[PDB]
Amino acid sequence: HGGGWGQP
Repeated sequence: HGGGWGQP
């Protein structure tokens, strides 16, 4: 995770 985008 990390916001709601590529990270998760």
